[PDB]
Amino acid sequence: TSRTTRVAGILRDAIIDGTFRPGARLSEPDICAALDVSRNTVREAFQILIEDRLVAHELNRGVFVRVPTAEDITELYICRRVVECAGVNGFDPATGDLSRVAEALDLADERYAVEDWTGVGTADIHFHSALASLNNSNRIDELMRSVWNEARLVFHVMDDAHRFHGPYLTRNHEIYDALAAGNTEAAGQLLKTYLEDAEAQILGAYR
Repeated sequence: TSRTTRVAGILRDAIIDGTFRPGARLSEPDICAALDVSRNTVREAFQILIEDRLVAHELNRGVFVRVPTAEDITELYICRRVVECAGVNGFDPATGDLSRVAEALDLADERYAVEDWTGVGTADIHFHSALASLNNSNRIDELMRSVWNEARLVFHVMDDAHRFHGPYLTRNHEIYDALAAGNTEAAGQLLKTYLEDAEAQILGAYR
């Protein structure tokens, strides 16, 4: 379970960062050979990635990084609206902490400065995850893990990264600017039009 957890993390991080592309096959012998772990170690890591909703087993073809359908994307936006709007709308200026929201934005700004378009989508997910965490539930947090996973894959299937991300990064600052002014209600409306924009835009271009 610990050689496993660590093999699964290497693989998961490569899917997050787009090194394994949506649709790419994960080869058990190539992996086992390169990492020097056993087949079981690699098969258990695949199980973990399957539950994370990053990869899917094909019958006699092996394991492939997922490509989320239009329906998967609508399902993800319902989850994000529910949980991020709650986190924003329920935020308590007089007590809540915005530092991780702010760190995700500093990080996005940095990726953008270096033209790392992929890293900018990644940081956009950290920011929206930070807003879901404003709910202060570990449970909401563990559960949204596979939503953020799949939200990343959708961004890789897009391959429109440069043009897609910058106008959402600017709107992220505006959401964060309103929360930090203590205007959670305005923040929350800004975020709802955002999620709705983002969905309709991804669907408009989708496959």
